[PDB]
Amino acid sequence: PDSWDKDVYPEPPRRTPAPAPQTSLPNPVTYLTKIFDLLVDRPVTLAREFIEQQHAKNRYYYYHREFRRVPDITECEEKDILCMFEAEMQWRRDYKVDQEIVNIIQERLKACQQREGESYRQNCAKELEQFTQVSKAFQDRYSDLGAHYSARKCLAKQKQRMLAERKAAKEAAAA
Amino acid sequence: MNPFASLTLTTLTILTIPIMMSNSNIYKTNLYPNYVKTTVSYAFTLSLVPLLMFMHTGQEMIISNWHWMTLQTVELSLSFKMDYFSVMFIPVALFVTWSIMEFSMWYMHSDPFINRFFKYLLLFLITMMILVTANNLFQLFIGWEGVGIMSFLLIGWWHGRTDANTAALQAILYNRIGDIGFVLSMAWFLTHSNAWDLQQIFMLNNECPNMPLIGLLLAAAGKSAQFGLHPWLPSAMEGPTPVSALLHSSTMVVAGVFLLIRFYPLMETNKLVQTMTLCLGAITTLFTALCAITQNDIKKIVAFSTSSQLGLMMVTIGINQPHLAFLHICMHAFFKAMLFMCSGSIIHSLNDEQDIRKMGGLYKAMPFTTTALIIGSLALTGMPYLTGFYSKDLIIEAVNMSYTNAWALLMTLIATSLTAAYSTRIIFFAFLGKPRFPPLVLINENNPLLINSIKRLLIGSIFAGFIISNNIPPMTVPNTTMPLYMKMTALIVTIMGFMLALELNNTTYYLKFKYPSQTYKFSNMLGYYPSIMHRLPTYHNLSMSQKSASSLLDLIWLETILPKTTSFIQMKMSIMVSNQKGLIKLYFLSFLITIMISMTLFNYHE
Amino acid sequence: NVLQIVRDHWVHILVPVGFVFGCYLDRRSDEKLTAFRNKSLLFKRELRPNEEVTWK
Amino acid sequence: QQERDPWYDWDHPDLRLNWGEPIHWDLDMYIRNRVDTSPTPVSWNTMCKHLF
Amino acid sequence: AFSAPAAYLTHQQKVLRLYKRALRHLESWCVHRDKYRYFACLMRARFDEHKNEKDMVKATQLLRQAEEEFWYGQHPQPYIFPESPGGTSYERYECYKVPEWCLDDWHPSEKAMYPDYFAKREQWKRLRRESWEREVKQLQEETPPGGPRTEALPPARKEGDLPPLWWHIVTRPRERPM
Amino acid sequence: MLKIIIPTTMLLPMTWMSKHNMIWINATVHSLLISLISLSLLNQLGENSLNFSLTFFSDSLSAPLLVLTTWLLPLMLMASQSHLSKETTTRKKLYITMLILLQLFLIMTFTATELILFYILFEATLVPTLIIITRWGNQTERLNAGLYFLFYTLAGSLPLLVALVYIQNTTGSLNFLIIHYWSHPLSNSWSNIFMWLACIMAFMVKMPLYGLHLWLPKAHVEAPIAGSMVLAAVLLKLGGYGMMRITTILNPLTNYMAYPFLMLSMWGMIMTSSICLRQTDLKSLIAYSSVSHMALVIVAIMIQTPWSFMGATALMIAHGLTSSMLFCLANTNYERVHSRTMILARGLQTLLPLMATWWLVASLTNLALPPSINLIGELFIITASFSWSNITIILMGMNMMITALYSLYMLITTQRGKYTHHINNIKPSFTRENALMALHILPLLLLTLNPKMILGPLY
Amino acid sequence: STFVAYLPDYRMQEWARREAERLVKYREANGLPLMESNCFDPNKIQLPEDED
Ligand SMILES: CCCCCCCCCCCCCCCCCC(=O)OC[C@H](COP(=O)([O-])OCC(O)COP(=O)([O-])OC[C@@H](COC(=O)CCCCCCCCCCCCCCCCC)OC(=O)CCCCCCCCCCCCCCCCC)OC(=O)CCCCCCCCCCCCCCCCC
Ligand SMILES: CCCCCCCCCCCCCCCCC[C@@H](O)O[C@H](CO[C@H](O)CCCCCCCCCCCCCCC)COP(=O)(O)OCC[N+](C)(C)C
Ligand SMILES: CCCCCCCCCCCCCCCCC[C@@H](O)O[C@H](CO[C@H](O)CCCCCCCCCCCCCCC)COP(=O)(O)OCC[N+](C)(C)C
Ligand SMILES: CCCCCCCC/C=C/CCCCCCCC(=O)OC[C@H](COP(=O)(O)OCCN)OC(=O)CCCCCCC/C=C/CCCCCCCC
Ligand SMILES: CCCCCCCC/C=C\CCCCCCCC(=O)O[C@H](COC(=O)CCCCCCC/C=C/CCCCCCCC)COP(=O)(O)OCCN
Repeated sequence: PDSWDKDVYPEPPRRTPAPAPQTSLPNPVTYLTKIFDLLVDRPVTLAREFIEQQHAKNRYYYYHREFRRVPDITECEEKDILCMFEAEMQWRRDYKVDQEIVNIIQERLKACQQREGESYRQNCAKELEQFTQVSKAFQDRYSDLGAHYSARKCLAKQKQRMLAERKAAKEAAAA
Repeated sequence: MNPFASLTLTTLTILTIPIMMSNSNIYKTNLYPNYVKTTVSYAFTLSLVPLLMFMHTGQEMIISNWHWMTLQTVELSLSFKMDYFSVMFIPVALFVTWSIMEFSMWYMHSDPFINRFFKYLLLFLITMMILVTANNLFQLFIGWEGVGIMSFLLIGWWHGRTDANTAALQAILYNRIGDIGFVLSMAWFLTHSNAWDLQQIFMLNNECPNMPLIGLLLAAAGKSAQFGLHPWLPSAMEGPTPVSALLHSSTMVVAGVFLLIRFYPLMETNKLVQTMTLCLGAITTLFTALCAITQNDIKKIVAFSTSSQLGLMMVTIGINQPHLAFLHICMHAFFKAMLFMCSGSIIHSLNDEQDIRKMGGLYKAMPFTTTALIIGSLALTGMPYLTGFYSKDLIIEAVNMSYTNAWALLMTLIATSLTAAYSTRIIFFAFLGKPRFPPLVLINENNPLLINSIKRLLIGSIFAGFIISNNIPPMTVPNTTMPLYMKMTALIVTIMGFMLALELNNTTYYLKFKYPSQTYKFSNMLGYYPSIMHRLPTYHNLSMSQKSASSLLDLIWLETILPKTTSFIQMKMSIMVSNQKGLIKLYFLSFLITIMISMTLFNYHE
Repeated sequence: NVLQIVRDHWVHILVPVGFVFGCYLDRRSDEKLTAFRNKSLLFKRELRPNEEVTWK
Repeated sequence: QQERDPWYDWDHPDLRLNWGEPIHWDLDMYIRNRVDTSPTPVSWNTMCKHLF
Repeated sequence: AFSAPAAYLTHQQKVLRLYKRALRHLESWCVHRDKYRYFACLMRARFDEHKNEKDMVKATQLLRQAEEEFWYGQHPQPYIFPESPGGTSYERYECYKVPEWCLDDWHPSEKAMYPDYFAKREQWKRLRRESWEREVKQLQEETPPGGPRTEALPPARKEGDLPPLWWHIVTRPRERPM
Repeated sequence: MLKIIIPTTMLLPMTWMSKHNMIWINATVHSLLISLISLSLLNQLGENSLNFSLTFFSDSLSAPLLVLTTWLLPLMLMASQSHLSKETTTRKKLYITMLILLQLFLIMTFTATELILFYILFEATLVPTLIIITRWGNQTERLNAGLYFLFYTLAGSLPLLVALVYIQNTTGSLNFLIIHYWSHPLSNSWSNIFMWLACIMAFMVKMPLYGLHLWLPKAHVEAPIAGSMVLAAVLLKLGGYGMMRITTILNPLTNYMAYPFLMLSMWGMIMTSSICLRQTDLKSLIAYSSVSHMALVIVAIMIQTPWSFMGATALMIAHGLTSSMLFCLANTNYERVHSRTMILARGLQTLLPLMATWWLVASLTNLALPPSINLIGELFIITASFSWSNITIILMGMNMMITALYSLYMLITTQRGKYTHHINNIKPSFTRENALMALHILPLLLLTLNPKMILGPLY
Repeated sequence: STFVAYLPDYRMQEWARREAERLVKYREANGLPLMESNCFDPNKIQLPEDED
């Protein structure tokens, strides 16, 4: 339905064929579907309608909490404990958000594989490359930090990678 | 909403209602087994409908209804896979369980704990359904261990019997040997694919390496009782006959084959693992068929038949024919359950006797049982247009027309001979000839429960092959062009087995006696595998566990090094320090020595 | 009638009173760490027209 | 314990032991739920050759 | 099972036991009744061939050779009666056997049901308590000073005496207790 | 945090002012109430810990341990009151006082912010346990067991004190927050190697590590039932908690300083699982199984991965509950027959069916049947080890097989077969024993529905 | 158990999911990469000037 955003969780237009009977024999699945409808789907719908009627009389709201952007660990001096603490909290929040992003991409990949059936190897290449890109980024950001991780160790890993890349680029410039 | 998901989940849900009522009053009455049987029958007739929906439109679904926990990037959810395999296997298992519980209502009538027996059967059914419908590896492991533990509890039903406890522990040991490989596969998949669910694993493993597939193969060999870990299935016959008919014949022992079928997209991308599976299946089926033809206990013969059929499922997996293997599972369930049911009726009629040497002429004394067993034996041997034809003969045809190991093909053919061989042995020794049982005849098969259940499985064993084969889409490319002699290979092999086994069985009427050959001794004693492997490794392991780990290290050397050395050293030093004679002469001499040292070794150093 | 039962069952108030006293002391301990109240760069806020503190 | 007489009237029938008798050092290894040393119809070191 | 064992088996007892084992294993080999009967009469004839031997040494050597022949030619899977120590139903009903002393721990509401049974059990308990001392005295009387030599027990010899050590033999639970 | 500590202290005058026939009732009721109050600490913030004050804080690691301790106290009281019926009122009050003091020291130990306070309470836990073992133990070997338990602990703990005061002198603080935020790498030097050893060996011997585990069978077998319950359930976890707290400052040295400890833990878990197969005493088997589980926990802590810490926390909680249940189950039979030999009483399922059901469930949880939290922790640790090295799976699978083997061996030996004939004093199970088993087992199964409560901070 | 089951979401998992949804929508609505290999901005990092 409209509860979740259709851009974060997209799906194809859901093309379905029309029934084209070829025999005079009656279809038992259609009769069973009608029986199931009349015996299950209508009482459930009525119960849900009553439940929604009761819910409408009591409407209240809950809000999504917004967090300001505080300075990160790069702009904290060596022994400033308060700035370090706030930067570490922000970094942990960002780590959780990145984990959830990877989770969303993985959900997309799983949905594509189930939906495409026998042609998943061809019709899920875009989801696969999206997951490859996000996985590489997440690995570069957070892998091998180990337990007792921190924003300082992430910064050290990033700086080591930057130094290696800069040395490689400089040595390629002389080639 | 689409009724498919609701019906598939309701079929699984309603099976747990008697488990919830197990604490209610109905569990204390004698109406509980009938209640459980009726619940299972209702579950079967409900599961029939999603099968019709799939047979019409090929509807498949996955339901991630409940989120359990999320570890970082990995999400664990209660998810059910409702593809062709689930929607086809659920009704067959429910049908077989319904028949077997109706049989148990008669077979286990005098058991004082019949309610507990039916509850255990229902728990096993629930765990097998969980195993079959699982979409991720954690849920499948839950079903794995649930059916394993239920098998342990049902094998040792008569817990006052030492051999039952021994067999249950043996089954647990072998299943955990396979579980080692299961856990290895799980760890590899989580570490390299970041998922336990089937969909992610398929997407991220285009070229599957050897480690996860070898782990899965080890798990399947453990669960399906292949040659390395075979002996526990024949020893599982310690349990009551319904347990052997349901768990260790047709439903639980196919779990390894089903696990390998669940991962066939990864299996078809690796040829080494396929070759290993094919070779293991071939050696298993031929070894078990060779062991079967010399056994005198009917349940042992049928259990070895089950093991040989499992080996056949492994070989048809090895030639990259997973759908054919699933079809074989579904087909074999019917007549193998029927064969155990007939054996149990025979056993109950002849005062709990299982040796075929004391089973005389029951062809006339037990007409319905004889007819059912003959039909089941013809289905097992691949008689055309029966249940066993549509799968076994296609399996032989596909094995013949594939780039396959020659030895595996030859061993499959010899096992096909031996199948008819031991079927002829069973029929000849159990139903023909003169009576050999004690004179007081208690033969009576005039009970509606037994007749109705065996009748239902007989109708299944007659028509299910045709109906199911004609009511599914083509998932395998047919072999249309083959040489005529090679088309008839299975039938020639079966007829040769029939003729030669019948000849050797007819020769025992002669008044001539000869000592057994060494090959007969090898076949009858199961190749001496339980004689050596159950005695040498166990003795060595327990002997090292006591002599070395317990006594040599913990009780002797770890004691010697840290605590006993400390105690000895402190005692010696205390004795040295405190044993003074109390004479001031010696003390003041030592005082002079100390003064001389302090003034020289210390007072000169500043 | 209540004198004797009080004298033999008065011990059942010690633990609830200890719990209440512990909560009270926890609030007092919270009262000593208000140096950065409404002072963090992440949660610094403008007071409502009638409120005196952001938390207590 | 599997080699002991099963028709004797043992004090402990399952255990196949008598009260007050000396107990083997490795009884828990030989409880007959476990390692069995009973004689076999075919000689040891002959079954090994055939199996191997 | 019921008889006190002797210090040793005589040559005659060993000979009969070997005869019975050979007959049973031959029946295992000879499935059919007529062929088994034929070969059993042949076995009986071969066994009676040395029936009247007087030299004990040659009889012992014949017994040893016969035992070797039996061991080489025994059936690897001989027929076993279901309730026999090797049968498929050997200890099947052991889990249903509950000792009689458990009935003393029953709740009085449980004993409200089945009143006559418990009255008769009280009668049996009084009988045992009133016979135990006489049983002990008789066992002390009829025993050599150097302790008993065999596991045999004497019967009752007086008017109202019961055989010593009878409670746990008479009060066996059952062979099919449930 | 005072709302938990103060009622625990109030438990002392309340039980010292109670009537001679009301001490058990009052102590059990108020211990259950305190456990209910302590259950409120499971609400964790995620990013950081709950810092109540300068002295105490709560973490996602500390909260399950605190709840386990508070829940274990009433079970200890329920198990104790049967074998202490003949005791005088003063001595029963002293026993309950020992239990309350142990609870207070444990709850303060898991929440201290600073390492010297943690060390002081972690050593203070010794005295009540020693008094319980050496005063209310049943056999004559309790004195030797207490000496082993005391000196094995202290020989490891004193170097930890020296290392802690040296570290505070060099860094200027030992507060865990400052320790974590100002962490600097440990160089490769002999001084740093010995600092690592002094910071590690105390928690090693409290686990216990294989080779330093000889005190555990003695102490756990020779202690009364409550002493064994608290030794297995809670006191073994002090080493693991200390390791998780202390390895923050030990990097990057742990990368190679952990090799001998990993080797010892894996091979010794194999050795202790094998030892359990040949054991004539029922309590020693449970003790050695505890040793194997704690060896697996040691491996998980040593490898330093988030999945490893999550699995270690889950395994600690699950092992505590399961080991306490198994010890209580053994104690019931010991009270029946007054002997610890496993083969003395056989076929107890025929006489005690519900206790046999409790035995079966405890044995199933001991072998980590899915989807119990025992297997959750074990599987997480095994996956982390596989990431560490693919060859660890051989030892993990061998340990799983042997664990299933001795668990079912114990179950079959104690419950199956035929009953011993001459033993005729096996009375029906009391309501107290069945209730104790149920109160052990039900939280275990309920934790399966919400596994994230015991997975720890790395979740 | 009821109290623990109905514990408020202080762990910020629903909040994290909503934040991730917002970030993903914003990033693929503009063609930006879903995640950067750099956790911190290279412009506020001052590496050592010379590497040789
Ligand atoms: C054109 C193509 C078409 C081909 C058509 C056919 C082709 C030729 C077929 C001929 C092949 C086998 C024929 C029958 C065999 C037995 C007949 C017989 O003579 O009986 C007497 C005797 C049976 O013993 P007994 O003393 O009479 O029994 C005592 C009482 O009677 C006990 O009585 P009881 O009451 O206990 O019960 C009796 C029971 C028990 O009877 C037994 O004891 C027999 C058990 C073993 C024999 C069963 C044969 C299966 C052999 C499979 C081996 C595969 C390779 C394994 C390699 C092992 C390596 C060590 O008998 C039965 O009920 C049924 C038994 C078997 C019947 C069905 C057999 C047919 C299947 C095999 C042929 C396949 C046909 C189609 C071909 C498919 C592919 C082209 O047999 C023997 O003494 C020898 C048997 C020969 C087995 C050889 C195994 C092959 C591999 C050997 C090793 C090779 C390597 C060299 C050594 C290593 C060097 C390093
Ligand atoms: C029963 C269980 C008890 C508990 C078990 C505790 C285990 C403690 C073992 C500690 C693990 C290793 C300790 C130190 C790591 C390396 C040790 C050494 O062998 O490595 C070499 C060291 O070289 C030499 O081997 C020096 C050590 C030789 C003297 C030590 C004696 C070892 C004999 C074994 C005695 C048993 C000890 C335990 C008693 C119970 C490395 O060469 P190098 O790179 O140059 O030196 C690195 C150090 N630097 C950086 C400061 C220079
Ligand atoms: C004997 C007779 C037996 C037969 C009778 C059996 C009857 C049926 C039995 C089967 C019942 C199956 C129940 C299946 C679960 C249904 C309810 C479940 O979904 O709720 C769970 C709730 O589980 C609890 O949250 C976790 C259990 C907490 C356990 C605490 C125990 C109390 C402490 C005791 C001491 C512990 C000591 C050790 C602690 C470390 C999961 O919650 P969640 O899906 O998320 O909630 C979604 C909606 N919310 C979030 C808004 C609530
Ligand atoms: C990969 C890791 C595991 C590999 C295997 C390592 C060896 C395992 C050693 C296990 C030792 C456990 C001993 C403790 C058990 C207690 C004693 C015991 O079980 O008794 C033996 C008991 C009784 O014997 P019965 O003959 O059935 O008695 C019936 C009439 N009385 O039977 C048993 O359970 C013994 C089981 C021993 C299994 C050991 C052999 C297993 C070898 C497997 C190798 C093949 C691998 C499979 C290859 C698959 C292809 C990929
Ligand atoms: C019950 C069994 C448990 C046994 C556990 C015992 C092992 C404890 C670990 C070693 C204990 C001593 C550690 C000392 C405290 C560390 C403080 C520290 O780091 O200071 C070092 C000092 O390092 C030392 O002096 C260590 C020397 C060792 C003294 C005692 C040796 C006894 C045996 C040691 C090996 C055994 C330890 C492990 C064995 C475990 C149990 C078998 C460097 O300081 P500086 O002098 O300032 O150097 C830098 C500026 N130049």
